[PDB]
Amino acid sequence: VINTFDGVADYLIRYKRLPDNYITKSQASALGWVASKGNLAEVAPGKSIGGDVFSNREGRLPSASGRTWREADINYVSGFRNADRLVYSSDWLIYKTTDNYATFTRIR
Repeated sequence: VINTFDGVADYLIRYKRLPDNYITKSQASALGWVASKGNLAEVAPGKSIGGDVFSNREGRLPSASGRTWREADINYVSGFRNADRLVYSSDWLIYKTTDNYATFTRIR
């Protein structure tokens, strides 16, 4: 499984999509994930949530004409989701957050 900031950031750059262990929130919910029960590893073993559109409503990441962002959970193993995420743009800027979106750090 590829679920680290660097492992994912490089797979993204090379492949232009997430590695195989990721599923959207709609996919996860289709398999039986309920956020409040923290059951993702049980209904989707070895899977992490990622690929959903990230709105950037607070404007914490740089906004550019035609640029959209996506997000992915990093370091997830099981139970409730952690606070680590990879946020990536259509133009391939890649930021990481370790505090559940409070702050970002460019990494690519």
